[PDB]
Amino acid sequence: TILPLELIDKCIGSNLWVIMKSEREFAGTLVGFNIVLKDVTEYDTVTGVTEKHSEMLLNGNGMCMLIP
Amino acid sequence: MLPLTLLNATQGRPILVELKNGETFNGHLENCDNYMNLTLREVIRTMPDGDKFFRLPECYIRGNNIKYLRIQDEVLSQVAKQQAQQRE
Amino acid sequence: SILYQDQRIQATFTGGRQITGILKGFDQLMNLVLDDVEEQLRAIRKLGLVVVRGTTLVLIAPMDGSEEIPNPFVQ
Amino acid sequence: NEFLNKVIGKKVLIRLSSGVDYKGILSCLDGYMNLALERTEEYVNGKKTNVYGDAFIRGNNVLYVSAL
Amino acid sequence: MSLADFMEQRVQVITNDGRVVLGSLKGFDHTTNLILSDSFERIISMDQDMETIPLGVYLLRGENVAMVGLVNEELDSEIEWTKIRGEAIPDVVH
Amino acid sequence: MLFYSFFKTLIDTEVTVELKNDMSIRGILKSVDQFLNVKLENISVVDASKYPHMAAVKDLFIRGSVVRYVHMSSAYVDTILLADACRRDLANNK
Amino acid sequence: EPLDLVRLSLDEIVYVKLRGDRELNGRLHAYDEHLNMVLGDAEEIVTIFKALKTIRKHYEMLFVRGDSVILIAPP
RNA sequence: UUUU
Repeated sequence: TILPLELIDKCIGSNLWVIMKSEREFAGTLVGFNIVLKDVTEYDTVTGVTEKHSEMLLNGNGMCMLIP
Repeated sequence: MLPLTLLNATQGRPILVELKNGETFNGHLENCDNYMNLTLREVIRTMPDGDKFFRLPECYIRGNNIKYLRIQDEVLSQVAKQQAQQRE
Repeated sequence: SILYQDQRIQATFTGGRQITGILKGFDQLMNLVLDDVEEQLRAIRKLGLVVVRGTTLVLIAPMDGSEEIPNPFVQ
Repeated sequence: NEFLNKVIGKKVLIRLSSGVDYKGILSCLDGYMNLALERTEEYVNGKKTNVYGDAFIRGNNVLYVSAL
Repeated sequence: MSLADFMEQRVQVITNDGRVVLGSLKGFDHTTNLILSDSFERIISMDQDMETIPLGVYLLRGENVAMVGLVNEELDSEIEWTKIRGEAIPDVVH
Repeated sequence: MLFYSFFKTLIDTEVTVELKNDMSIRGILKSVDQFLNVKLENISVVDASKYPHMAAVKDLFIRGSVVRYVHMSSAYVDTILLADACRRDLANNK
Repeated sequence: EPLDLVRLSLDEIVYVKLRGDRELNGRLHAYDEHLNMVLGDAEEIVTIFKALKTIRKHYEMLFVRGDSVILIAPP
């Protein structure tokens, strides 16, 4: 088998795509982990509005899926 | 009578589960824990508007999403009889 | 844990998201590693290899033997 | 979590899950993401709506902290 | 709990989704999970007469319980619930 | 324990509990626990014609998590002693 | 340490913003780590939906459960 | 994984 958090740990320094339970997503470079992302794009998947962030602390409570 | 005592006593029996999201699940209770997590066998899943229905051989339900469970009267009767004899 | 390895499962999340994928790993908090994931939109989109956070799961079921049925309840 | 040192004492953008934004100097942060800010401006639908001289924000509402 | 004061008596539960269910309190625990037996739901509305749905044995998860009222048998005997109209109880908003 | 203790000092006095479903219930506080679950006696729903559902309920259990406010007469609250108790609770938690 | 901000407001008037488009102005007499609070001489403003109206109420003494609190500030 |  495979361990989710070991896979995520493998993703440090690589690009990660995060899908919230709500209709919001973030895509950025995983810095560490609640997660810290660098050079992030935030997507509102209903309104379509996109916003950029240099670096951010993302609260973990609302994340649904993490995708390498 | 404790609620989890009743829930454990309905293992092996039919059960109706309604979730916060409004779906209902009809099936046989295969197992449960003190979180109220459930595993059901031979299940009918009903979507919130009663529009659509699925058959599932088995399924796992996180207890934190349960609103309520419906349990046969005989289960409650069985538990009360056993506890009132355990008193003696 | 009262609960598929390499079998295709369906999962439902609080908030409504619904996905299928092949269970390739898990841990005791019920985080999942699913491969070949497809999200059913509210039609599909393909997510590939995903880590799902167990705290957001509401439902896990196997896909094999799961089917839509007409109303089975006596009116 | 070298994010903290990089961010404590500088201007930050706080987005709540509700979508309301707060911009201000971050005094302090904790594990539940409770925040203390130093001169907060509140933005709703992107518009400045209120100015607070100091603010404690309860962390359960915080979606993210992003550096500016 | 104070709910021990209501044991083995008719009780009326208001849930977070606004539903009203009456039944005999057979047990509870420290999270407010409840067992009701001989229970039924009451749907009071403004547009139509009250509906009563039989529910049997009902295990309610405490997270979904807002209030548990002790139904006063005399007061309830004085009321004709058939001709009673009222607003839907709102959902709990956290 | 600070607010559990505070509510204990209000037992036997009249309070109004506003819930997160926008219902408000007035009654005599009879009991409170560590969760701030509360038991009220001789309740009357504030807007009773809006909510006739509790016309047969005199004693009421309210789950602490569904409370928005409790408001009470200032006559039964010593705010100098309350603030001192708060400072001693904060210090104990240091 | 964030809570130290609220420590400085003990016995001072605070503004509190709550979930559900509610706001409080009152004198902070006690709080705990959940942000449960007791305010004295409090005014509540409820905004009803651009707003349709606001409703102001006064409370001599008011316990507020902490899980409704969004933010706490000087008035 | 039920009341912060």
